[PDB]
Amino acid sequence: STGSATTTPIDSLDDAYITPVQIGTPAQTLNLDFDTGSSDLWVFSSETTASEVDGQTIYTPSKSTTAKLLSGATWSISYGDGSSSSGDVYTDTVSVGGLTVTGQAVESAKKVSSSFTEDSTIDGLLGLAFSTLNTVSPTQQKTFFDNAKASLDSPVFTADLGYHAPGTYNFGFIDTTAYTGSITYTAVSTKQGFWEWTSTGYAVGSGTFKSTSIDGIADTGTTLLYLPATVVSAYWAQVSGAKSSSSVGGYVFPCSATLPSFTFGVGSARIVIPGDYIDFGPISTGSSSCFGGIQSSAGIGINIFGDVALKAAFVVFNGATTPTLGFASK
Repeated sequence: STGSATTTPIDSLDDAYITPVQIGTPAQTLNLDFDTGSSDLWVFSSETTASEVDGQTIYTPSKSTTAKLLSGATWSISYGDGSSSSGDVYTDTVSVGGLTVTGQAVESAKKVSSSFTEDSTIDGLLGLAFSTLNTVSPTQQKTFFDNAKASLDSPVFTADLGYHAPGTYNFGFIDTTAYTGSITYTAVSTKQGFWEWTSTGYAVGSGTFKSTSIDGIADTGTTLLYLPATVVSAYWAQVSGAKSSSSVGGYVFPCSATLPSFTFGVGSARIVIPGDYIDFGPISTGSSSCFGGIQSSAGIGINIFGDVALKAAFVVFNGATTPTLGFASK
């Protein structure tokens, strides 16, 4: 089997991407944030505290003839940005782009943090990291990909995120028309539960490539590119007027700037992030100070190849017995 679904930016800045997912019988379609940095499929629901729902589409398990309460199971997750959610668990039929899993754990939110409430466009998350990170207790549950994998034509999914445009998540096949050149594969460590890999270095604009190992995670659920302070300082030094602002919470730059590109290494290959991808717009409405898309990972404890990096590539998440990651230009 295979599946193919379009993923759409939630706003004009590509702050996140949502992908329609069918849950239950008859189908209830929710727009979920596909997150290769986490491993829970959770949704706003009929059980979510009423005051914490503001415009989201909810899953109502009582209206699904295939929903079953997973007795005694609860979940609770806290993300790196400080957001959180928790609740109980159903199993139900879940389909993405024509690919169907029966008996998928659907984690129904009883509580969500304010940041989720305040964003009407995201109805929940669909985790695509390794199932070892799944928070369901007392019986850990598998991701949608983990459940689908044996049925897939090939044990892979691909992320093809658009810049200011829709893109695609495919399951079970590699669309050879969706990238240019060849796909370069690189080793993955699953020891922290992430798609963790080591970049071979970077360049800023037209500058020379610096060969240096940068361990980090391929994370579709993080908006920006978080890298070591040395690397980030080297990038922003090429932008007149750019500075790190403790009050704003990162590097900002004059909105009048034309940003340089940023290149990262994948083995001997190179992925170029155009300068425009690094502009996240005014820090507040009407401001001429703009927020940068490359930020320091110092204090996070891990480097994160988020959407800013991934959207510059066609990315293969290879879930073979020894997982790997592939990157191609596009």
